[PDB]
Amino acid sequence: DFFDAQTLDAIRHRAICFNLSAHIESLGKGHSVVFHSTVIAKRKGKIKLLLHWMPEDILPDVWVNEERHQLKTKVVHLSKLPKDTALLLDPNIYRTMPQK
Amino acid sequence: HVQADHELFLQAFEKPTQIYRFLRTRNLIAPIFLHRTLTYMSHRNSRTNIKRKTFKVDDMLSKVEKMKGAHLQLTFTGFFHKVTLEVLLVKVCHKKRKDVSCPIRQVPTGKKQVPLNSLAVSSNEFEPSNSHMVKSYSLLFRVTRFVAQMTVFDKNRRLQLLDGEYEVAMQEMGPTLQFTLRWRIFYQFLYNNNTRQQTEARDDLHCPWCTLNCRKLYSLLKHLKLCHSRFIFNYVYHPARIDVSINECYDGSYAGNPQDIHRQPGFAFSRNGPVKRTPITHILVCRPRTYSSGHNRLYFHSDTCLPLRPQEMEVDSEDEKDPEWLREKTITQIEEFSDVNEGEKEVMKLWNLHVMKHGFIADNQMNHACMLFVENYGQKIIKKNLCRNFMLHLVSMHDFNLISIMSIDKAVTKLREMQQ
Amino acid sequence: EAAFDDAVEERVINEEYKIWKKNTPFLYDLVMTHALEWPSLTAQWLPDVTRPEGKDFSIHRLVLGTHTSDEQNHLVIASVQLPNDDAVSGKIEIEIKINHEGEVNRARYMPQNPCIIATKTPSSDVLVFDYTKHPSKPDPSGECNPDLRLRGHQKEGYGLSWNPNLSGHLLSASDDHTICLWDISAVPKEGKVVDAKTIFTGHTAVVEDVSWHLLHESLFGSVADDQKLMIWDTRSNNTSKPSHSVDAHTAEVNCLSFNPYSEFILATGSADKTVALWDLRNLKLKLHSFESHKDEIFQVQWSPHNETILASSGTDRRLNVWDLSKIGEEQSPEDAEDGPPELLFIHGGHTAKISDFSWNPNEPWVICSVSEDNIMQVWQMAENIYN
Amino acid sequence: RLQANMGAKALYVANFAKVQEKTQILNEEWKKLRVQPVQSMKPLKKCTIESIFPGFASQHMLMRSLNTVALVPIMYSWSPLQQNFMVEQCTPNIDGPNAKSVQREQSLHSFHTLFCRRCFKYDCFLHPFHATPNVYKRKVEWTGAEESLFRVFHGTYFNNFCSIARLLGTKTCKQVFQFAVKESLVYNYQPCDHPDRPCDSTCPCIMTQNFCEKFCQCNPDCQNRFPGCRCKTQCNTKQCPCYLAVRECDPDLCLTCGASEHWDCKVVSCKNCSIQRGLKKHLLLAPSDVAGWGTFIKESVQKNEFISEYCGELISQDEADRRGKVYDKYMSSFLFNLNNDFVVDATRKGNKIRFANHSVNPNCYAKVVMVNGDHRIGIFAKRAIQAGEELFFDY
Amino acid sequence: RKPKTEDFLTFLCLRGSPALPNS
Amino acid sequence: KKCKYSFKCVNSLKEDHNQPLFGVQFNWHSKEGDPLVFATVGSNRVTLYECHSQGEIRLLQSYVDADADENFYTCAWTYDSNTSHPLLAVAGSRGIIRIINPITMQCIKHYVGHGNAINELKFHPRDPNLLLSVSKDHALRLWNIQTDTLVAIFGGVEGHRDEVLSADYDLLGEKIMSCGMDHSLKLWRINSKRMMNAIKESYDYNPNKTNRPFISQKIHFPDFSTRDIHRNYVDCVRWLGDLILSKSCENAIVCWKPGKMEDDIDKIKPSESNVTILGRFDYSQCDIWYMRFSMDFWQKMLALGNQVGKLYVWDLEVEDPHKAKCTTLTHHKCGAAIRQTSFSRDSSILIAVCDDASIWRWDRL
Ligand SMILES: [Zn+2]
Ligand SMILES: [Zn+2]
Ligand SMILES: [Zn+2]
Ligand SMILES: [Zn+2]
Ligand SMILES: [Zn+2]
Ligand SMILES: [Zn+2]
Ligand SMILES: [Zn+2]
Ligand SMILES: [Zn+2]
Repeated sequence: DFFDAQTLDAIRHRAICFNLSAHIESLGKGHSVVFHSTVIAKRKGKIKLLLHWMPEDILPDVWVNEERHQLKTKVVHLSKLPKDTALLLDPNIYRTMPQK
Repeated sequence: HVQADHELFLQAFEKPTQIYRFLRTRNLIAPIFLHRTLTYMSHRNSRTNIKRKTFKVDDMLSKVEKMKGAHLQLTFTGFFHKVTLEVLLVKVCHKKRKDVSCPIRQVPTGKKQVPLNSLAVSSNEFEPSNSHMVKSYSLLFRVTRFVAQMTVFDKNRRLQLLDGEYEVAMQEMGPTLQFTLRWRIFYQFLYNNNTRQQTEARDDLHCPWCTLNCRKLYSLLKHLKLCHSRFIFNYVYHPARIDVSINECYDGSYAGNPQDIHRQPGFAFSRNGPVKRTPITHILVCRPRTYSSGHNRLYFHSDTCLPLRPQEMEVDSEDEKDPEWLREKTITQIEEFSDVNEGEKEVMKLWNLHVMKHGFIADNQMNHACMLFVENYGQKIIKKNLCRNFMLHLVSMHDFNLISIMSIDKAVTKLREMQQ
Repeated sequence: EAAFDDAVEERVINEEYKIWKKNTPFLYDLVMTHALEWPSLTAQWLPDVTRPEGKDFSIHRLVLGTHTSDEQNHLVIASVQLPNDDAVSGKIEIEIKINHEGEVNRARYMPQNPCIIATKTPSSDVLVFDYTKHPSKPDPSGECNPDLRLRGHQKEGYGLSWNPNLSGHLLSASDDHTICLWDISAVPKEGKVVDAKTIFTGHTAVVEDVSWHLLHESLFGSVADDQKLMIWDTRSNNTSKPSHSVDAHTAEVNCLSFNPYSEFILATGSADKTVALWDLRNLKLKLHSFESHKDEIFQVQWSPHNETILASSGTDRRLNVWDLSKIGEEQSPEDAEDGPPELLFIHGGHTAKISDFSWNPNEPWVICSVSEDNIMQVWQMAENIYN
Repeated sequence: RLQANMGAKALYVANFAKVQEKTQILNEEWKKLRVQPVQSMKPLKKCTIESIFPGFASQHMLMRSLNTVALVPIMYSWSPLQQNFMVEQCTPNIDGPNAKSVQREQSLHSFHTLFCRRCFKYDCFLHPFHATPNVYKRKVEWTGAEESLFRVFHGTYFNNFCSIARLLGTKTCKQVFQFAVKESLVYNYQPCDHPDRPCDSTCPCIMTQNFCEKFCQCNPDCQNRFPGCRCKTQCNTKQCPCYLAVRECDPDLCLTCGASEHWDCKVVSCKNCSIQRGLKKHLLLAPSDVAGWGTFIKESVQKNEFISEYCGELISQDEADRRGKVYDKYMSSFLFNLNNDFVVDATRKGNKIRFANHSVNPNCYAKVVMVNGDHRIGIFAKRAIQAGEELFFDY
Repeated sequence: RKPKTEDFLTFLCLRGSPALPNS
Repeated sequence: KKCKYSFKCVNSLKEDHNQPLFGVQFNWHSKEGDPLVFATVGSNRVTLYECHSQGEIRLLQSYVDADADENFYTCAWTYDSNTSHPLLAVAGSRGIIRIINPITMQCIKHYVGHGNAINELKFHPRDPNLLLSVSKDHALRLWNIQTDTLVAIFGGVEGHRDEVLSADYDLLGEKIMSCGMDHSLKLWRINSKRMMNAIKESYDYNPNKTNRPFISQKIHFPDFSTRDIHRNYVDCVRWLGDLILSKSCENAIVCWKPGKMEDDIDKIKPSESNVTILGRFDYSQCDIWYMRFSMDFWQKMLALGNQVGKLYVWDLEVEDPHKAKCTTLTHHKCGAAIRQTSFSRDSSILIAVCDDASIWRWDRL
């Protein structure tokens, strides 16, 4: 009891959306978010490329030198991410209860 | 195996594993209790309390002491697509308690015409103040006739982008712009005692849906037994065999103050402000069973079956002060009698209401009971002229040897003294 | 939008509470989940103790506040039965209930005289009770009998602290940019109302915690919602300039606590999702920032029986406890996946805002905690964890 | 035979007239109101409605959930009780104007036949018939009502003129004397009638395998009667005389325990007369975690403590058999056999203790007790029970 | 057997929703 | 007389679930000239619907509960006194009585005091706050939703000895009739001082001001009972001024009243037994249980369905009810049983439900 279709359908939809956006079960092996890089900007002396990730802006625009091919798809554990911005994946992960 | 029970089985193993798949990410990113601290799971820990013996807090500061042992000329360039451009400093501050959105401040410096198909000087205008308020400082490039930002200032006051020439993309609401900066187990499911599915564990001991790397089988068995209690697990060495089975006797409830269940909207939560509940005392371990004193479950009224508020439980104890339907039945039963007079029925219902309002089983107490009647309904009988049949009822009970006759004399004299 | 998110979050919190109720008999040596008739924004163990030699369980005493609505507030002095080294029995009993002016926000007992208990109010006039003089039951009329009133603020607050060395010296805070300091030892017994012996006003925001320094009575510390900590020297005759002033945090600071064993080291807990450790010899450098809590912290208390242990709690519904000796130590990867190494335990048995918690000064590694949802838990971690 | 068709038509048109003007004033009342119309949301599940008639398009709309609610088990209607139940010349008023003379036996005919000894009520719900009329037997202007009053008064007093003169008040001693000068010329308890004979084998009490009581009109020097206990303590042990048999304490006979004290208080020494005084625990209703509903206890108790007493309608064996055959469809059998004569049926009426369930590991139990002849139930505790715990006892 | 444990749950978690988890 | 009614099937919708419907009620409380609205209900699927002159039944709202096993039975419409908003009232097999506010599209209120399934809901006509509810648990209930509590219980030891199937107020709101499977048509009263001051104390109730429970005024003694009007189950009963109309599985409507023809309705004793069968209306093929008839606000006519599909209509303005001209309505597609019909405020629109998820419409011409 205390778990009806009203909460279950929303949980299923949000989990399917998170799995489509992250590919946890497919590529992540159940315990890793799989981010994909993008060609955001570049700056030449020594070259340096700034890349923004695929799913959202939770991660920063990371700079790299000439392992650009190795960073095409990066797996990373959930706990390894920053605690201050790991909530945008699904907002019911943690939310303040009284709100005031 | 028809499709009906197959889909029922599928849904019955879909809802708890969906809840556990959500709780996987929840306890990974927001754990409930550290798995290292469990007694049956301590191999995950990789240290002991040796360093606590030799530690000294006052000598800590010297250690961190040995750990402690610009003209921004932003020059633009010709774009690469198929106009004017303006630079701006985007200061993103820290999240305050009152606000939920981060403080953002866009200081535009100035616009300048640039070709397609100028520069801006900043002589140390960070304006961070060193007050632990500037979380980030980005450089936004607005255009028209594609806008985007880039993190300039790092967390530790470090530089992200390099100097010299550079280029960056943009997005309205390939096309880009240029500039120049310069400073083996196996689960055996069972539903209705039917081998609906048989599988084999891919990993050695990595949990299937929780995904924790435990290097022992007994810890995995105790975790599957304690956590994820919707299922029931049994294991026998026979390659390892695991017998999954639904628990159809779950304790699904609110597990708290349940009086908020029967509010006006469905399953309200009175988190804002206080709320009363009944007291309880649950104790589960003293020196490693359970023991729950008090009451922690909702109640319902007897006759109405409406929800019972916790405020009125001891006060207004129902089932006392006997109901009115029994009084109406005693009325209508003797009123249905044919060969009885009016005043006789009147004093009969008065005596019934008297003995029901104050129960009397003791014989000698009946000598007091009549003395209550004139003290309880005497003014009624003078309002109806029932004294003669009242004395008749007195003599009737006297015929059964329940009371003495001088007591009846005292009763009638006391009744007629106040009547005058 | 938000209501459905709160509802499904309450469902998930109930599921996690059931999981905790299932898994709790392998983590703690003692557990006592008690619910009160009304909630409590304050909880503190008292130093008195009774040990019947015939029985196996000892008796301890708790001071508790209340926060009601359309009902009289009863400050509670309660008792509890703790098994010592043996035995599955023990219950909660309410000894004394005293009618209180309005709700309660903070309450602290005098370490010199444990009978004297200072308490705050939702108005300016804070007060001080002595339950030995009061009767063992409340007055049904509701007219409270304050023993020693105290005034000087213009609004409510949360800060309150007794001076451990000097008797009567009592500090209190309020969100009207004032810090009151009283000394009740000087007034006669006939005087039931006392004016502000002094008021300090150096902050420029809502002050939210103060505390006397333990081994030096001539100064104290404070933290406010101006992202500021301020160490105030009592010897100086200037109630504006502090002894030290530091921007110790990025957001509003909520709580502070000094060490019982040491004298220089202290800890703070702030609203930027962090606890911080500081030293009273060089307050410029931030020594360390413990970051596992994910919301506003509201209480931190050093342990009495240990030096290198710290605690914290807030509206995250998970009480954290840390070990300082385990700081900066290398550990396994899977050990790091659950949390940092210094993080010793996460008691997540609650289902609401952890409003207050406290330690016992005569039992090892045991604490009490009170939440806003009428929950009062008590627990002691297992010996196998800390050893 | 059929002399009301035109009358029925008249009544129908009158009905049409009054319901028409009623609807008219209802329309006048409704016209004052001004309520808003419904407004739909801009179009997760779906719901589509087709149209069998061509010319109308298929109308789609996204679904909208509703807030769930806590289900409770099934309960048929009932009402509370505290006592048991059972289901199977005019002589005008003395105070009225049309009163007439009547003898003593005929005047008190309706009173003595309806009055009951074991409960002190008139036409109670457990005593269908009175035993015998021999139980009450012992060793100027004048209206018929005054004649009957003087008759019954002189019958009880046997010509004590000053006492009737005191009681009546209006009539004097000399008038009553002058009038009297010219007047001469495992079975249910059942009280039996054999005043002349002693208690012998023909009496039904020994046939029922039960001891006599005060209510029987037998010899007071008999042996079959059950004297009360003589224990100063609470007498809740096996050594008490009443605790040997199934009977409880007596109000009048058990003077040593102190059962005849005032019933206003509750602190009493005798821990056995709780059924008579009714010192029951404040039970409560809840949903059980085994099968449907259940009863919870508020205050803590101890072993062999008095929880409550079962109550319901007393009926015959075949009566309860047909009642259970009827309730087999509704599958709610709250029956409880009392003895060979009568049994309890509590589906329609009862108390909270009915709602307990059956289990292999009980904690409470039941016991039959003959309180003043009435074979009542007593639900006691077989184990130390904490507050808010479930109660179970085998039927 | 040939169907592994994780393969079943992934198909199971989706419950026919279009997550496209290799089946 | 002729039929005097030009009825023609304008629309016949069919839903996408194939579950038999159980009730339908129009929004009589709405004002004049607005877009008219009604609502049907299935087992776990309630659907609001509009209606236009050209048969364009525009779908407006459709709510569904999470518990699929619930079986809804009836619906009702009400207006609020203070907010002046509409309110749907629904119930089902779970023992719950929900109140939907269709503007906000939420479950604003719900009440639970029954053991088993609800059979019908009604609202007091003059005072719009009261809410009578029939149930299978051998008793009725009365709620007050302005103060969110219960008022009284019209049942007990003297109530029906079987499942209660239907009930209805009179038009003025001073006397209630109730019928069920126990072959009893029992009268009630809401005009005495007890019910009036109980309703007043319910209006004056507040759990925050005082600290007490509500004194529920039970009623274990109806004012009239009878077990001779019918033999089989009594599926529906209604009021017509001071007359009782009723149906049963005997395929006939009966119009009668308590006591003799001259006996007034407001002076009948509890021990009254005599009756007066004033008239009867004949029809066929109504053996199945849970069948209903319907009237308009003016009660100028009457509509009924049967277990085949060929619905029937009767007049009420003319005299001689047993000689009144009936009317039939058929079609070559209503191959299912009809459960309920209803009209709007005026007699212009008629809508009926059936067990094949079909919703038929008829209109004057
Ligand atoms: Zn797991
Ligand atoms: Zn009796
Ligand atoms: Zn005998
Ligand atoms: Zn005898
Ligand atoms: Zn005898
Ligand atoms: Zn005895
Ligand atoms: Zn006795
Ligand atoms: Zn005794």
